[PDB]
Amino acid sequence: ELDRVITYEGSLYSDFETSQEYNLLSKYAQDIGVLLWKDDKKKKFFISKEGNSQVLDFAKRK
Amino acid sequence: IANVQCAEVWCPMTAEFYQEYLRETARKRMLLYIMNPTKFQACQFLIQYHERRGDKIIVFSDNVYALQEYALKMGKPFIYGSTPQQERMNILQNFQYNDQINTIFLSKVGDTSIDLPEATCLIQISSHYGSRRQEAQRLGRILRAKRRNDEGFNAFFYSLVSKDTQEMYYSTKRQAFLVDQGYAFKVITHLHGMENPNLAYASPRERRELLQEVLAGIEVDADNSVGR
Amino acid sequence: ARARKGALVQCDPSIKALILQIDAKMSDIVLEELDDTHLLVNPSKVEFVKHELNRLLSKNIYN
Repeated sequence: ELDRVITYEGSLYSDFETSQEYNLLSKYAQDIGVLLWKDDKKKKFFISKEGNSQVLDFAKRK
Repeated sequence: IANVQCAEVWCPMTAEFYQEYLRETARKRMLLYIMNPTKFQACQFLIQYHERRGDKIIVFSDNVYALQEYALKMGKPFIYGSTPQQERMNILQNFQYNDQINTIFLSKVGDTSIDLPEATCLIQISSHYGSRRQEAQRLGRILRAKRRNDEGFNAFFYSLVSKDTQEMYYSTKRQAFLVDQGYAFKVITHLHGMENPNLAYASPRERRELLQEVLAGIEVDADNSVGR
Repeated sequence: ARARKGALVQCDPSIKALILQIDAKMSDIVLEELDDTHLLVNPSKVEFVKHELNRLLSKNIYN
């Protein structure tokens, strides 16, 4: 269905060195309600434009 | 007399139903927008809302496959072509006089003619090509004022529409026609407080069960009931 | 370790296929295929894609 196509602005995260780093940031993003999509097998996730700065800030504080 | 609120209730297509709706090209696809579980849930909620008010409700289905899937699941009586004269009169007399039976389902056999009973609420499960005028006539014949002279509206017409399907095209048309006929008319996209009721198809698996059944149907199952 | 801006598009498989067809024709639309129901698209092309999808689906002479 076309009526069900949804788009979102934001940022795609990738290039994680470890499963633990990927899941840490993925979990934090879910906790604060800004994670829109993820794929554990690729270690990627997509964060809303609104939430991106908080996720970056958390990453830089670890 | 009767003061009627007219509403279209726009219901999203479940993604699984929308997927098949697109892929299928024959009139069979009408069944996917008719049985769409969001539309069933809207119908179920409206029956609950109105039965709490002790309103009498007729639900019209022009499609027999749909008539039965809805009525039997909601445990309401239904009338269509092959319903015998005896059983039909039993149901109508129950609708009219038994306070425990205030919702019935009727197919295209209702208009016309046997004597359509009176009701305070008329819900049309489907919309199609192309009689805007038969709709208003049926609305007029059926709807009587709930005996609320103070109230703004004492009778209710709802037409349930599946979003992202050919059903919507019939809407700009119906709205224009009904208001031109002197009716108060609105579009409802979200029914206030459906999440406070226990409605069918809450799980994906139950929706998939219905989807399989619809896919098993044929183009004949998607034709309107014809009657002479 | 790396982040890139884009527009996430969530859609059914048949729509994903159609957007890929749009990209093949016009180029510079799809940045990444993410999964069976998700694409990363050029943010400046989102409205184009939505309009084109509407045309493809609504104006099909076999409707």
